[PDB]
Amino acid sequence: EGRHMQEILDAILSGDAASADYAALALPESYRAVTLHKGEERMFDGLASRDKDPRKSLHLDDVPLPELGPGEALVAVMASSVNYNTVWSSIFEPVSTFGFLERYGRLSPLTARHDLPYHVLGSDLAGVVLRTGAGVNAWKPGDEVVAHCLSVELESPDGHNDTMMDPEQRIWGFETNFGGLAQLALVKTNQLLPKPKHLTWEEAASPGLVNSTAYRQLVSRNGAGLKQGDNVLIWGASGGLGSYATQYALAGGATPICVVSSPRKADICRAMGAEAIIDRSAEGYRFWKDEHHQDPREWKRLGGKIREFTGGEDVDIVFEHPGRETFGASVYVTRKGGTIVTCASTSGYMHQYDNRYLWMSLKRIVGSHFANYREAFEANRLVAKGKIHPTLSKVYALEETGQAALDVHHNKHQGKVGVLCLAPREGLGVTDPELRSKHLTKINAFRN
Amino acid sequence: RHMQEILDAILSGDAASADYAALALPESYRAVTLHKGEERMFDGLASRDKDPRKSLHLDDVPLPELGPGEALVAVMASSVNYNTVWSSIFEPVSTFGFLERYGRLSPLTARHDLPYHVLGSDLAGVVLRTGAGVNAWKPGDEVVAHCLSVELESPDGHNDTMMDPEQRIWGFETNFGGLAQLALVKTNQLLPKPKHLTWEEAASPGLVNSTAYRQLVSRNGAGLKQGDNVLIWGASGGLGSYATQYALAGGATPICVVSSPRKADICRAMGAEAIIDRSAEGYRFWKDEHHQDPREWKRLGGKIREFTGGEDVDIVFEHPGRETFGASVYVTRKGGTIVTCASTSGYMHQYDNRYLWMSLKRIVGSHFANYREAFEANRLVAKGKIHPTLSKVYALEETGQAALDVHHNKHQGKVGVLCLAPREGLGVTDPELRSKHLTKINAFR
Amino acid sequence: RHMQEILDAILSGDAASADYAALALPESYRAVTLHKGEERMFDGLASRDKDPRKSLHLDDVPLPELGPGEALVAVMASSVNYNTVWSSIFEPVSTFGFLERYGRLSPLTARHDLPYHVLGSDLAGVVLRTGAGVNAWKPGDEVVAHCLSVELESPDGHNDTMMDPEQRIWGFETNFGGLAQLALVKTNQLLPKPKHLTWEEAASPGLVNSTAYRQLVSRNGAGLKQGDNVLIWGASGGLGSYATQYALAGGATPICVVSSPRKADICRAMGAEAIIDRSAEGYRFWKDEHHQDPREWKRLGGKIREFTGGEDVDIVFEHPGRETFGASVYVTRKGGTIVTCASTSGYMHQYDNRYLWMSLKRIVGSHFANYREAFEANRLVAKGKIHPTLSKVYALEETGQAALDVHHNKHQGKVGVLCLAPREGLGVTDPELRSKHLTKINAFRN
Amino acid sequence: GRHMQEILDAILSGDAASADYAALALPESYRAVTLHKGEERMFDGLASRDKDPRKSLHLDDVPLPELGPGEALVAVMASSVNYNTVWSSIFEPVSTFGFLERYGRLSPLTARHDLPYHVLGSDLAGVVLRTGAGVNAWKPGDEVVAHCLSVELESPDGHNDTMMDPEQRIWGFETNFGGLAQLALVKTNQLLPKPKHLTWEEAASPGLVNSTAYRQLVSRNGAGLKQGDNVLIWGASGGLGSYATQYALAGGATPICVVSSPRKADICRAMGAEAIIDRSAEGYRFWKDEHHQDPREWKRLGGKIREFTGGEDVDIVFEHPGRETFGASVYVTRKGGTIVTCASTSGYMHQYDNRYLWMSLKRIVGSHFANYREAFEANRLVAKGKIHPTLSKVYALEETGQAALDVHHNKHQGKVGVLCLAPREGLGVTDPELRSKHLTKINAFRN
Ligand SMILES: CCCC(=O)SCCNC(=O)CCNC(=O)[C@H](O)C(C)(C)COP(=O)(O)OP(=O)(O)OC[C@@H]1O[C@@H](n2cnc3c(N)ncnc32)[C@@H](O)[C@H]1OP(=O)(O)O
Ligand SMILES: NC(=O)C1=CN([C@@H]2O[C@@H](COP(=O)(O)OP(=O)(O)OC[C@H]3O[C@@H](n4cnc5c(N)ncnc54)[C@H](OP(=O)(O)O)[C@@H]3O)[C@@H](O)[C@H]2O)C=CC1
Ligand SMILES: NC(=O)c1ccc[n+]([C@@H]2O[C@@H](COP(=O)([O-])OP(=O)(O)OC[C@@H]3O[C@@H](n4cnc5c(N)ncnc54)[C@@H](OP(=O)(O)O)[C@H]3O)[C@H](O)[C@@H]2O)c1
Ligand SMILES: NC(=O)c1ccc[n+]([C@@H]2O[C@@H](COP(=O)([O-])OP(=O)(O)OC[C@H]3O[C@@H](n4cnc5c(N)ncnc54)[C@H](OP(=O)(O)O)[C@@H]3O)[C@H](O)[C@@H]2O)c1
Ligand SMILES: NC(=O)c1ccc[n+]([C@@H]2O[C@H](COP(=O)([O-])OP(=O)(O)OC[C@H]3O[C@@H](n4cnc5c(N)ncnc54)[C@@H](OP(=O)(O)O)[C@@H]3O)[C@@H](O)[C@H]2O)c1
Ligand SMILES: CCn1cnc2c(N)ncnc21
Repeated sequence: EGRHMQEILDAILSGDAASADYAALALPESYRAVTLHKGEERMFDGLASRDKDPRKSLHLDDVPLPELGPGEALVAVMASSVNYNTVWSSIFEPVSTFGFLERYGRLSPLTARHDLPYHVLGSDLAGVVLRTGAGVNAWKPGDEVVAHCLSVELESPDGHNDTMMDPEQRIWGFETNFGGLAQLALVKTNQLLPKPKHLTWEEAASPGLVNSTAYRQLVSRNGAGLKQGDNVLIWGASGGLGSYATQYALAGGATPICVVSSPRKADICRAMGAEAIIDRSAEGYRFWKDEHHQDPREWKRLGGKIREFTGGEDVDIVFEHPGRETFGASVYVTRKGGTIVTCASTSGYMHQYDNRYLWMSLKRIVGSHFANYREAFEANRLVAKGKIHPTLSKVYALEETGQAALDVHHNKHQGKVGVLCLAPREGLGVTDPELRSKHLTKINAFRN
Repeated sequence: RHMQEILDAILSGDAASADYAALALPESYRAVTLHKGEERMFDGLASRDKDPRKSLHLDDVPLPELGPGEALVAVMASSVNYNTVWSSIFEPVSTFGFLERYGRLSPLTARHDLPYHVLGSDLAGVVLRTGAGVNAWKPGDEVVAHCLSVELESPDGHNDTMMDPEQRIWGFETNFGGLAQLALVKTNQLLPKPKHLTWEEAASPGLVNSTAYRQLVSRNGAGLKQGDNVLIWGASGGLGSYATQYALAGGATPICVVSSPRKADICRAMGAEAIIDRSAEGYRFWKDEHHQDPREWKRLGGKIREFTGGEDVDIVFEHPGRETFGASVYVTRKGGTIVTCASTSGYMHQYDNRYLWMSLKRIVGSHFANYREAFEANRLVAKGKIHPTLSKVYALEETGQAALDVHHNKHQGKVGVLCLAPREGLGVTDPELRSKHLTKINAFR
Repeated sequence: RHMQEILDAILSGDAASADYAALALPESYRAVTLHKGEERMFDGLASRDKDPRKSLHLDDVPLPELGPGEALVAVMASSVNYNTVWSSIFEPVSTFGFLERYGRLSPLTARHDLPYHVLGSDLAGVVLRTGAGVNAWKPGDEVVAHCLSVELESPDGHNDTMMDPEQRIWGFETNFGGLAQLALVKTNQLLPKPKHLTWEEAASPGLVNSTAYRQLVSRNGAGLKQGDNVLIWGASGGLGSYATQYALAGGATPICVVSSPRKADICRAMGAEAIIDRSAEGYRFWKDEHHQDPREWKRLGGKIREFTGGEDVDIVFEHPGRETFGASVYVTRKGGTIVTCASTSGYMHQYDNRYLWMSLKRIVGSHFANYREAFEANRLVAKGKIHPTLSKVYALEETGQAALDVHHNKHQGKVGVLCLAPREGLGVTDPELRSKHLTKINAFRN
Repeated sequence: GRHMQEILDAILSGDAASADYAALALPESYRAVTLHKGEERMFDGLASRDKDPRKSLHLDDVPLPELGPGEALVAVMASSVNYNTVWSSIFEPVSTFGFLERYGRLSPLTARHDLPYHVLGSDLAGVVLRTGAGVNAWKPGDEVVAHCLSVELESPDGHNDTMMDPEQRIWGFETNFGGLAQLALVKTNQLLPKPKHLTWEEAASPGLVNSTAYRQLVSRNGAGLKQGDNVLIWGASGGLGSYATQYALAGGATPICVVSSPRKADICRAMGAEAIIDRSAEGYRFWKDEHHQDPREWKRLGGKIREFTGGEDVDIVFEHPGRETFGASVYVTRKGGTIVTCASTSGYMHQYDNRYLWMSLKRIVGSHFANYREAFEANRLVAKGKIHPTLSKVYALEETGQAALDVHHNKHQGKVGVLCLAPREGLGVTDPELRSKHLTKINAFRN
């Protein structure tokens, strides 16, 4: 385990270590981390994406601690989660992350710390601050934290009216090194948020990435600007993003039309409170009739199915992310004047759509990407208030991150797949038991 | 003759509203018409070989009955645009089909269901009579027209009438259009005539001007602000020419795209300086029928950066569609907007969504303009910030030739038509403002 | 009576459109009216002592001529609104000035310029006739009506009809209002009657619910989002009874202000938890007639923070005006919004602009709702997501006392008025949906 | 000082490379205009107008501060004296040392600013000499001006618009090492590129008033101006109003300029405006007494505006005078229009008739200063030659006290600049063609 690392974990588990105790703990010289290796980035060349196996490319390595810099924190990570970006990274698609690290390392000697022949992955965490760098006053050793994954330098003026517009804006653990699928992580302190006290470590680590994105994409004025009464088509409603978009639609007074591909996922949507659920596999939609042409009759068939649930109304908003396969239909079925908001292209990023439906019906396609610190704060605030709930289905140990990534790669999962890092077992970290007890049924709605 | 006395009063310049209210209406007026019986005369031909001179008739027609909230206008000039051309060759379908269907609705809509169709979706002229409830307009008022008519019985359009589900283009999906000596319009289509322009100039900006205004200037489109860089496709064409003028008048920089040196010269006459000739540059955005070439998106992006000092455009003014749309999405600045109101080259758009979401761009659909936007666009013409783009004017009897000229893209700017006006150059009552702007007013001649 | 035959047709429940078209129109109808010769009758009185019972008359009036784009409606029920009170005490100015100005536009608007004013800005009922150009509505249609009157001849209103320069409020700046057996409206005022509600229930939301929707929910007002904290003045009155519902159903947190424990109980019945009784707290925002007390602003702000865990509200839902408006601006969060549609306590607002500009706040003026917003607000009632808030119902002949109730702030929720309806409880045609929501529907009942 | 002279020689030569600046030895002191902590009570009992900045401002040699992460050391060629600088120099509303001391408790880095002297100045134009750790976008030799807003952004509040940050500092006012000195220390996210067609002192002039007017009038966080709009602009030849007038014209809108003298009206015409109201000549009396306004005077203003607009009411009112004018501002605004306010010069207790606000769906939008993106865009429009500086008079660094007195007593119609390292006026232009095109408007406020 390592003596210094074990002493850090014992401090956390004791429950009554003070900030000065964490400050006095000796730092280990290495930590265990899930990594990619630069020499292997071509190992899947010529394969179909589905045949690329994250278990072959993900390694469990001992890596040295990076040097702590200004505005940063070293964090002892109790738990993290698998995200799709973890899957993209592990199959080197659409491009290898080592290209991101190389470009990032050119900015300054500080960013050059990230340009290494291994890539520590992971874009969520829940844990405890161990150290803070120069200029940090809002966070201190011992603070229980979750982290959002926005990395912004904010030297350029572009990001000072919404930090997502920073030209050097990046995603921590994907376009930067020292991610959260490890025993320790390095983050900017303007990634830190207070851990929800009613959640376990693994529950608390599970919402950060997808919940923040869903909030900006659906709730905020920088995305679709949902209002009560809206009809919202939610693709992938029982996956990572969808498990929060569906909660936002319902808690916001809108009507979600949830799309899933199994009756088990349909049951979860009903457990969340949704009533209008479409099983795209039962319906057998074939939006593309061959490699280059779509089928407008299948767009219309989806549109008619939506109208069955809404009493003849077309959706005000489409919550997109599947990309090429569904995007033509998404644009077609949207109400006149409505919005398709997209943050991803899982099935393929070369989108095709019929612009007659977009311009003649005054629709818009809004590109959305993660969330600024304020939006991340607001999304985590709603979790802390028990208004939005974690969606954990299954938890793996850190050593099993390859199988966890394979689960998501092959769409075998529901909700979020969590990963224990330093936490020795599930169930630890709750310090608000009465709030937990109030919401326990919903907290566990995605569990196997 | 009653029509001649109307024309004499207009030409005198000093007739009063009561004088117009006292003039006796003619029993018929001269109009450019389609005939119901001929709607198949072009069957089998390619579109380019359909000759509007064969289908367009110069007839004497009776006056429609004036309804509530309508105006009878004495028309001094009008215009020929692509809509007029398509109707004149019965494309995509005969206009009589909609006139008949909608004419089943009520005795009011049935007025338009006739065996002839008076075409024309622009006018500049003088109000003669107004229907019941009209408050804003009276005989003698000098007017141009916004061609979009809405009934607004649905709530959908009451926060922006472009969301109304039942729009009609006057002179296309209605009868009694502007290519005639008289016309019938709703009073909430009327706009004040710019005083520094001639009749035919005032009738010219019309729908492409208000469409460009909504798409580029208004908050329902791109919401231009001074300092913005704007890529403007087809910058000497209809939409692009007004877009270029709006960019300059708003304190922004147009990056104008055209396909010939003559068109570049016209952009300079409008006041632009950053001009890209897409054919001289040889852009091949598509490699074959199914795959684009991102190296060519980037080559365009690098050329844009030559004019802007390294900056990428805040706004792309789109309308070519499939050929250009992938490049438009690529070159747009992080957080920027691609606004689109047409897809000339093809409506099946393909683009790389990684650039759109990773750089938080948006594609905003826009269509025509609501009446407030049409008013603001015409008001910027009236202020002398935006100028008409006439190349050539025909007499009413020659409307067939005017339509063929548009059909075969014979002029760089717009084609006007004199209706009652006996010659070009009449109707200016602000000679001081006109003198200031004469060179730009004539930039397309 | 031709009127009795119309009512019997409605009460039968199975008359067809053709039957309504064949019914003879009566030559007069009963109407609550003001009289032009009386607009000075309250000279020298304090507003409180002006009595709506003295100024409101029950008259037989002739039917107006039906014009293009209009509908003659048989009115089963209506409601009292505060503009009914304002009208009846001729404050801040006489409505006859509005009618005189309106009548100058055209011979059609001149129909409204009469020596009597038929009041009422809500209705639920049945269409009898439609004018020229009307295809979306026909006789026999069961309707409620919003009170926006827009002519839409000017370009100004074609990107949001509230900006029409000739925009008016039906029954307040126009004649032939809904507190009568018949009413004349534009057909673009008509919305489908919620089928699970009685006539009086269906007449009660229209005006205040539409306004609260534009003011709080829509992008033309405050643009509420879930997680917001919202200060709601008058939370158990007409506007507040809908604003509180929109806050809760939209996922936000209302801080409800009321002035009695009885009203606090209603707020809790609606689902609110953070309730401030301004009478129990004894706020005195004004030291005297010209100066406010920033210590009292701060005391309100501190009380709000007790409910929100130290957070200041994102939105203030204003309408009390002078008395509260300085506090509303002070307590709002940095970057937040004060949205106002009224000034009940006085329209000369005073506030400290340092708090507005240095904290980048905004004051958004809001007025009624365009047709799309009114449609959306009625849609949420029809879907059973927003509920009527009727507390008491009066017969048409007692409209004077109904208005006095509101004038003196003795009511809660909405006070309804029966017009043609001979009693309460009629008009439900969706009993299954009604039973699902009946407990909430009755939350305001005495 | 030899090292300081070598730095100035490099700048004046015009062709020093970045590596040349990196190799220049730093001086161990620099000349600076300072306040002294022990003198903060020297004006007690006096009326503000009689407090003399020439008595409180010192010309001192001071040591260089330690350069921290994300900071730059700048060789200052020119600076400015604004109202903020004047207030500091007379210890109003309180002594600036109070904040420097409290904030200096936070950390060793904030404590660098807690000193017995305070180097003032919230504008600069100059050349980057050194950059601290992590800096990417700036290097030695870069020609810069500064945005004076300093934010640490540890709170999430300001990450959708940094003006919502709860803990801003105005550099040179709530920080030390200001611009009225030969050297200055700023955060690199205060730096902006110097407009090449302007002199050092001209480039330092637009500063905060220009970017505040930009946010208030042009940006979507303020009034969101569009071409064709009619804009009522109070105080149109003053600081805020002069830039607002230029933004209105540059954006294709019509400014209706309000001033109080014929000489001020001439300046508005020099800027390119035509619609000008002299509020003193018209004799507006919006307030009848201390407590009641005169709506007939609101209407008289409204009628005068209509004379210039062909009968239209303004889409936007650019407010900042406050109590005296704010009732009229709300009344005359068009239905659906916006009153934007960023100050209350005449009094912050605003009174207005809310019937006009809600019945015509108007709004009052508070704006304050500018975030760094808005400051970049405002300076960019100066660099494009759309917006011009408004300098009236320039003093040498040694005369900064008299410069501050001139501003304190409103001696000039435009701005007062200060030469720091620059040995004379007129240096630093590297785009003479663009300057020639705009020379007349550039000098509109001389002298
Ligand atoms: C749905 C439930 C609703 C509720 O329950 S909400 C609570 C109940 N409701 C209330 O409490 C409010 C009741 N209503 C009122 O209090 C009054 O109507 C008030 C105060 C709103 C306006 O009062 P006005 O004085 O009538 O308005 P104003 O504009 O002064 O009109 C006369 C015009 O002054 C001129 N003029 C205008 N602007 C300008 C300008 N910028 N420059 C120059 N001249 C200007 C002319 O245009 C002139 O026209 P003319 O030359 O005469 O043709
Ligand atoms: N918080 C901060 O850090 C700062 C705040 N400020 C504030 O913003 C300022 C305004 O900016 P600025 O433009 O640079 O100041 P200026 O002195 O340069 O311009 C103001 C000109 O407002 C006009 N004005 C003043 N008082 C009245 C009135 N009662 N009625 C109508 N017009 C009036 C005058 O113009 P005219 O007589 O010609 O009509 C005045 O010359 C302040 O007055 C100040 O309160 C300034 C600096 C820093
Ligand atoms: N829905 C309606 O009722 C209606 C009515 C009129 C028009 N429209 C539509 O909107 C029209 C555009 O309006 P418009 O008046 O501006 O037409 P226009 O005057 O003919 O100019 C538009 C052309 O766009 C450019 N262009 C065309 N094809 C291009 C391509 N493949 N790649 C790059 N640029 C291309 C420009 O040319 P260069 O770069 O070659 O110089 C310009 O000629 C569409 O053509 C379409 O007809 C619709
Ligand atoms: N512009 C529009 O479209 C529109 C639409 C509807 C109404 N309105 C207007 O808003 C009105 C209120 O309308 P409403 O229908 O809701 O009337 P309402 O039923 O009487 O409700 C108002 C509530 O405000 C509170 N209140 C009254 N005076 C107050 C004061 N001085 N300070 C604090 N709170 C006070 C009372 O609540 P508590 O005593 O319990 O605190 C009362 O329940 C205005 O006067 C007006 O007519 C405007
Ligand atoms: N830009 C950002 O900030 C951001 C943030 C998070 C995620 N993302 C991206 O967004 C994508 C989804 O992320 P996630 O965490 O939600 O992953 P996820 O847990 O796997 O959920 C995706 C869901 O999409 C559906 N789906 C998958 N392929 C589909 C297809 N071809 N057609 C229709 N539906 C399909 C759902 O399944 P069923 O219909 O089968 O039930 C699946 O549960 C990923 O590409 C990820 O990289 C982007
Ligand atoms: C052709 C009719 N039609 C138009 N839009 C749709 C739709 N979304 N869904 C189904 N049918 C439709």
